[PDB]
Amino acid sequence: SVPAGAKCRLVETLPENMDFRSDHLTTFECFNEIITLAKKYIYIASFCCNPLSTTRGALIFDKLKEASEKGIKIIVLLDERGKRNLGELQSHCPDINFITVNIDKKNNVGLLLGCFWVSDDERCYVGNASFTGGSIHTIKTLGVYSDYPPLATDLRRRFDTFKAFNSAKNSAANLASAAAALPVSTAYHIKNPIGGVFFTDSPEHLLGYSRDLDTDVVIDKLKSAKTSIDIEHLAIVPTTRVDGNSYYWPDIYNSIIEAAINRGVKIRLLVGNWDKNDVYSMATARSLDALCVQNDLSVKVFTIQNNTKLLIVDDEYVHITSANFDGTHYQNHGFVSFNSIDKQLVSEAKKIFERDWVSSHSKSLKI
Amino acid sequence: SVPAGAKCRLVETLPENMDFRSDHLTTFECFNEIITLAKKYIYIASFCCNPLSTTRGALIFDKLKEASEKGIKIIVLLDERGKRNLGELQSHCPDINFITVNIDKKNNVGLLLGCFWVSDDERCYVGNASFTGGSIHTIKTLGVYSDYPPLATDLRRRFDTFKAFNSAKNSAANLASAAAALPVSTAYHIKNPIGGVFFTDSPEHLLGYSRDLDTDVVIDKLKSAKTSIDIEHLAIVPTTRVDGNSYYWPDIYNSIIEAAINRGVKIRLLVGNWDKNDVYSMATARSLDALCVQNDLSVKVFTIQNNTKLLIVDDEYVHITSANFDGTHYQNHGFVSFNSIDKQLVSEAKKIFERDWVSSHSKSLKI
Ligand SMILES: Cc1cc(C(=O)NNC(=O)c2ccncc2)ccc1Cl
Repeated sequence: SVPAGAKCRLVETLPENMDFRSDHLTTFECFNEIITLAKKYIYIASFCCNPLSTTRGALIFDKLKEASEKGIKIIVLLDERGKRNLGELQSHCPDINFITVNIDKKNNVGLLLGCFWVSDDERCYVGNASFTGGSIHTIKTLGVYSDYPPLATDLRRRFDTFKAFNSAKNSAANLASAAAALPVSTAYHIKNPIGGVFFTDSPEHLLGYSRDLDTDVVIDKLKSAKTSIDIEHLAIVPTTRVDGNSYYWPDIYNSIIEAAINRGVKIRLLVGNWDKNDVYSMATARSLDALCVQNDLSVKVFTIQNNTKLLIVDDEYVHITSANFDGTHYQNHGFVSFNSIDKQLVSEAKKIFERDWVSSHSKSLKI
Repeated sequence: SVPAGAKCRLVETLPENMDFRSDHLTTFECFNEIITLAKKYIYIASFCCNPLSTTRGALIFDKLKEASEKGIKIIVLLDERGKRNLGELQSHCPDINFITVNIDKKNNVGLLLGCFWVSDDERCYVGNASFTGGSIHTIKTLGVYSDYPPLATDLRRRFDTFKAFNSAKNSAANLASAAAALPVSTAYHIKNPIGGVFFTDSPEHLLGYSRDLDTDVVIDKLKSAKTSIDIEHLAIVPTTRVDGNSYYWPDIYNSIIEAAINRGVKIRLLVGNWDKNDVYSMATARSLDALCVQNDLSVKVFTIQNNTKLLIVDDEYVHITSANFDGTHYQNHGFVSFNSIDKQLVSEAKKIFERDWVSSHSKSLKI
């Protein structure tokens, strides 16, 4: 028999200067446990790589260095735009294989936002705590850890898909025929979850035929809401800025508004503060300001460094990712997202969101 | 050979108290010409019917009374909600057959917004000038008249489709089998226009299999814009209020924003003023206010009674209707809409929109 929740437990980074308290696992302890119990390999994937920025990050980097010295195959995937600290990394860990990934060389827009660890096809972590010192010590982060071998292997498959886009030599990022020969596989999705847990993936041109797009899954879970929608992301402006041009993408925006006005769903949005000079952010703010007073909608803003990307639907579905709900991310960036329906795990996630909502760092929206 | 523009000419109602001037045909003269040249029948369809409110409307009603007395079959279709003045109408014209229409008895939401005349399968008018004294004398209106027999017959087919929904006795508004036996036909659509002119129809459950939905046509013409979008409607709030519940429908709203931000289309919106107590209208206003200053978008408001529903795309497509661009109308109401691509007719429509844009009644948007 399979376990309920797939042996998944919540992990988060709560700095000392912040009032966030919980009995759950910390990202520091999580990475320590992943490295200690490692016997075959440790695969890590994120955007940037700079663990030495804080103390705990340096400690994790030292433990990983010891693991690589003992014979463990360490492979670290980071986007080619986080290539600044690369010369700093290889100088400290010559046995760790660092690989620059460019998942989109057609237009140079897609970015690698894996932000997950997998070890021995037995242990795994997935969240918004990248392999940096801030995401481990000073930046509040959220994610999930599991010692369930099948889930860890299904995440290792995503790591395999992402590794093939290395820049050096012909690979899936250079040749079309070699990229077409990528066994893009998945063992569990929304049509066949394991222990009430599955992985969604992004972007669309990297799914193959089996994997499920995170965009469609999130939009469906938002359109199928009946009771409550609780979102803690950075910002939900329907317009991003790619290069020097504004890009309009209101899919999640309009789905949430459809939930709020037509279906009257109690929605609470905890987002990061915005620049007063950005007219798009101010337009979004004053648009939601007239909707909070008309329908059952609440909005709070935070100013702290928080990478948390949490979605909770009807106290029955939970969705934790490393990408933010916007156009650029769900249209070009490549990432993996944890989705669960286990009532216990969703209840713990609801507890975390309730703690964050009434936190002192969550001031009410004022315009 | 077929004529260019399908013998169509612009018709409009410009009151004396307003500064609108044009050499085009007036709605009063248009109805006079339709009634005078009538030899077989005169079919009229609108929402409400109250011509005696003004002088010119009473004159048109008297001419129609004379036509009915001479033996012309006069049938007037009005929605069952405009049934107040019914006893006033039949008392003055006993020979005119007035019919109450309820196109939606399932939920009692759909309303008859035909707003067109057809005579002898030879002459026809279609616009936003209903069969009322205001739409002929005191309310600025817009529409098109044509003495082209095929176009008039294709509009008479729409009149036939709408007539079958009479309330008294079993008909297309009472029985399902009798409604299924409605020869819902059309001779021209966007895939086979005549002289660069075609009719779009609404709602979706009244199209059959041949007619084209006005919603899809308008959304496609807005998404396929490259140069300019000029809209003169009442309001473009993505939220209406049906009964005592708000209904969110941002399809046209989001298509226009997609045209403005992503494609940078120069868009000028001439809409009617809104209530300061309506939070949805204020939200829409302050949303567009931050977009006019960022992209090439301009907004002006008018306070006069104007039923004009004009859309102009790239100085190549023109769309004149009686319904307003919103959710309730294009989701439940039943109407017919004129669409043309003839460069001469679209140029005249652009002239009319330019005259209205710089008019004194068009004050710049201020918040
Ligand atoms: C491009 C953009 C578009 C919007 C937008 O679409 N605002 N519109 C409403 O918020 C609304 C108004 C009335 N009814 C329902 C919703 C907001 C911000 C931004 Cl940057």
